[PDB]
Amino acid sequence: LEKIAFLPFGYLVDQWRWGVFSGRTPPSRYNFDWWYLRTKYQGICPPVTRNETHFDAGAKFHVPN
Amino acid sequence: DPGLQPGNFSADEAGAQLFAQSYNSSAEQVLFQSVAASWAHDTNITAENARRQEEAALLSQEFAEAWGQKAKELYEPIWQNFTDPQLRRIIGAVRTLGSANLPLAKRQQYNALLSNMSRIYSTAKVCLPNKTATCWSLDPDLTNILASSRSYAMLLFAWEGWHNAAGIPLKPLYEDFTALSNEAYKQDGFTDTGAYWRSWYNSPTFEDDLEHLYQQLEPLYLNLHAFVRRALHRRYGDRYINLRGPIPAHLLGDMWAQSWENIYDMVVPFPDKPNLDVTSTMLQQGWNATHMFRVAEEFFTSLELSPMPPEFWEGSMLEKPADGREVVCHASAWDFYNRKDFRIKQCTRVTMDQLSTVHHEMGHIQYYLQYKDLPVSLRRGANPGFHEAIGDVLALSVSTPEHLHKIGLLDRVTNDTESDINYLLKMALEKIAFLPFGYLVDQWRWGVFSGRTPPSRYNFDWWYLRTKYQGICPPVTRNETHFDAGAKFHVPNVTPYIRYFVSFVLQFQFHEALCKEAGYEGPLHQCDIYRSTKAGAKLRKVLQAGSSRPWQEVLKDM
Amino acid sequence: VGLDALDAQPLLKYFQPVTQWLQEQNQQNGEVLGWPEYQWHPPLPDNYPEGIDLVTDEAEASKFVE
Ligand SMILES: *[C@@H]1O[C@H](CO)[C@@H](O[C@@H]2O[C@H](CO)[C@@H](O[C@@H]3O[C@H](CO)[C@@H](O)[C@H](O)[C@@H]3O)[C@H](O)[C@H]2NC(C)=O)[C@H](O)[C@H]1NC(C)=O
Ligand SMILES: *[C@@H]1O[C@H](CO)[C@@H](O[C@@H]2O[C@H](CO)[C@@H](O[C@@H]3O[C@H](CO)[C@@H](O)[C@H](O)[C@@H]3O)[C@H](O)[C@H]2NC(C)=O)[C@H](O)[C@H]1NC(C)=O
Ligand SMILES: *[C@@H]1O[C@H](CO)[C@@H](O[C@@H]2O[C@H](CO)[C@@H](O)[C@H](O)[C@H]2NC(C)=O)[C@H](O)[C@H]1NC(C)=O
Ligand SMILES: *[C@@H]1O[C@H](CO)[C@@H](O[C@@H]2O[C@H](CO)[C@@H](O)[C@H](O)[C@H]2NC(C)=O)[C@H](O)[C@H]1NC(C)=O
Ligand SMILES: *[C@@H]1O[C@H](CO)[C@@H](O[C@@H]2O[C@H](CO)[C@@H](O)[C@H](O)[C@H]2NC(C)=O)[C@H](O)[C@H]1NC(C)=O
Ligand SMILES: *[C@@H]1O[C@H](CO)[C@@H](O[C@@H]2O[C@H](CO)[C@@H](O)[C@H](O)[C@H]2NC(C)=O)[C@H](O)[C@H]1NC(C)=O
Ligand SMILES: *[C@@H]1O[C@H](CO)[C@@H](O)[C@H](O)[C@H]1NC(C)=O
Repeated sequence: LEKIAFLPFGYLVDQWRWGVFSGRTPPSRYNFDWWYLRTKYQGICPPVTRNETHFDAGAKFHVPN
Repeated sequence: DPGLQPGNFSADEAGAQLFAQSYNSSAEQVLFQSVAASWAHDTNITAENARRQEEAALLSQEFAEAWGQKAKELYEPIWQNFTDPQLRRIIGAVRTLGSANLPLAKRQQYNALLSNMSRIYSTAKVCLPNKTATCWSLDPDLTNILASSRSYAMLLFAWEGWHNAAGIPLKPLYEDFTALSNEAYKQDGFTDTGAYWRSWYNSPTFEDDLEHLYQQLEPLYLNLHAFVRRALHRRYGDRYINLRGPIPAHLLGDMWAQSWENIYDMVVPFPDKPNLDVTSTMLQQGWNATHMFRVAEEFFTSLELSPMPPEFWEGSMLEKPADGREVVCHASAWDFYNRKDFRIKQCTRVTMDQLSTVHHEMGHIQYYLQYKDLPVSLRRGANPGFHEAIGDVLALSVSTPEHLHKIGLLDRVTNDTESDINYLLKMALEKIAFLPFGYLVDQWRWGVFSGRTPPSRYNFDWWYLRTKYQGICPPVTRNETHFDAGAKFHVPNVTPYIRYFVSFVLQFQFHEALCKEAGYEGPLHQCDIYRSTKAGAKLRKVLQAGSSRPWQEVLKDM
Repeated sequence: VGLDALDAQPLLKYFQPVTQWLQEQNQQNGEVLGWPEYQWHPPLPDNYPEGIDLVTDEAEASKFVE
């Protein structure tokens, strides 16, 4: 529960960042692609309704820094 | 059959040429019988010509697999090394067995599964809760109900019922079919079936080029989507349509939201002036039900094109079926082949849509006519989208009001900016709203084949792609029990769908190139190619080579 | 290690008994692996924005009742 629970997040975060850098994710599918990856790999659904005003990838420390 | 049994050929270049000539000498007859039995299937005119098609299809399959087995067992280094295009094309075409690489039991299961999927798609019905003696089918009940009824509840009921009925019983069959096809085409040599489908286009960077192409076309679809969403919000209110989010994928046009033509009723830019949709002028001029094909032929002849052989006017029916349970209506033009002749088989009406379709199919016949000198394997025209692009550029040139006025169907040209905007938006509700589709469908199918979409992520990836590219939300909450990709006709019946996207992109490029060549440097709406022999010569020159050279070279030429 | 690229085999061999126990427990409980109904979203709590400071702990409830 410490490590197996982490593996999808490690597979997920840099995949999203690769998509953003490669241009497949314009600055209008940031949250959409992020939460698609979160639901696809980690089985995690957002508690509140998140839309494109939000940037729920900068919450992680490694994205801004 | 001794004719169906390959002879002897060497690894020498003369041996490869002998193989090519023998393939001509056999496949010509084989395709003759196949296409004759194919014509025999006019919605079971005699109910036995259908099984004649089935037997001739088997007859062709056995010959094709025998020739391909011979080529595989004899012509590996020739495929690997030889450099001129025609022989490489012939050898690559004969090398691919397709589904002929599986064992007997597996191949029989594959064919049974294909027929299973096609049948379960065809006889899928929607029944009302009261279980009335009648139940809706996709054609002509469900499509008419979805394209006519402006009731949210009825539209949603029809959409959800059809999607459930045609998708839920189609999941395990599609999973097994994907496994079988992947095995067969991995034995063929490609990494997957999707790689095989992309290999027709001969481009290592096909996916990247397609993504860049769609990124270029994004703002047009964005503006059109916003405009149609505003109109739908005004019509259906605010509770059911969000002015920021997507629009439900039943409130517009067809069942799959590919074309938005039926929305044009409530989204017209300028309704004060009548649109140019007239049929009384055609009847007042006393046109035949067949003289539309003749005026299309004379239009082709004007710019020295399509020397139509007389056998069409004696062996090709261009009319509705007067007698016999022939075809109701389709959009195909089966060729007599023979190395001699072809045929048109369509429906005739009085509307302008029928005339445009007639011009499109005459353009297809023109495409068939030009590459006859090429070998049997070089019959397909380069890029699989070239056929539709060439047959649709002429229709684009024809549907213009200036064409109709200069050919007598219209009294005078209607030179108004409001009319031009009306016609442009009318034609932009099917030639733009479909652009995210096709790309979407084939991206989903590539993902499913390649393994990035396991059988537990069909609907998830499908609806992610639908909301991402097209941008339409499901009105009813779906899940992994449903199979919403199977509601489309082209998913159970295995047929690539990116050809339509590529052809829609290519026809405007051809139109612009011809217009610039024709010497009319103005707006691209009223740009008919009538009475321009140089444009006809250029189109003939491009049309001469069918798959003889890679499509990129032909595009650079044009 | 003796292998060129990465492998999940040592990790799988590492978590073998816990994986077996998890599989048997899931089979016993009658659960479904994975997450169908992917577009499921939990509802907002009743009076969410100003109803956060309410204790809902089972041990606290039992202690208070006793
Ligand atoms: C592909 O296969 C077909 C069928 O075998 C070949 O078509 C045949 O080609 C020959 C010449 O190689 C044609 O004969 C010629 O026809 C006219 C008659 O006016 C004339 O040019 C010559 O006097 C000669 O007789 C023949 O008509 C034609 N069709 C049939 C049914 O046999 C074709 O050549 C093959 N293509 C290649 C590239 O090998
Ligand atoms: C998909 O294709 C398969 C064949 O690969 C179809 O299997 C069919 O299964 C039915 C029963 O489910 C068979 O009907 C037979 O009828 C009599 C009843 O006395 C008897 O011969 C057998 O016990 C059997 O029940 C049928 O023969 C069999 N094959 C075919 C070609 O229909 C399957 O039905 C197809 N899928 C769907 C959804 O229809
Ligand atoms: C196509 O049109 C021609 C006339 O352009 C048809 O000839 C028919 O003959 C009469 C003679 O008076 C003409 O006036 C009519 O217009 C024609 N009758 C029709 C169209 O019913 C010719 O038969 C037509 N070709 C067909 C039907 O294959
Ligand atoms: C339909 O109207 C447009 C204007 O909306 C015409 O545009 C012509 O443009 C050329 C240059 O490209 C000018 O020389 C003409 O004077 C314009 N004509 C006008 C303003 O009447 C367009 O050509 C018209 N179409 C046809 C077939 O005449
Ligand atoms: C996916 O959603 C559908 C639609 O709500 C569910 O299908 C219903 O399931 C319930 C509970 O088993 C049945 O009582 C209904 O008859 C079903 N309705 C239809 C139209 O099929 C389905 O159970 C959901 N699947 C999963 C895995 O959660
Ligand atoms: C939840 O309710 C159950 C009964 O449905 C409680 O079980 C018993 O609760 C009583 C007090 O009501 C205790 O004295 C017993 O010891 C409990 N039984 C057992 C077998 O432990 C249970 O304590 C309640 N739990 C919570 C967390 O509130
Ligand atoms: C040529 O191949 C054929 C295949 O049908 C075979 O029957 C024949 O014996 C072979 N001839 C020679 C000389 O190898």
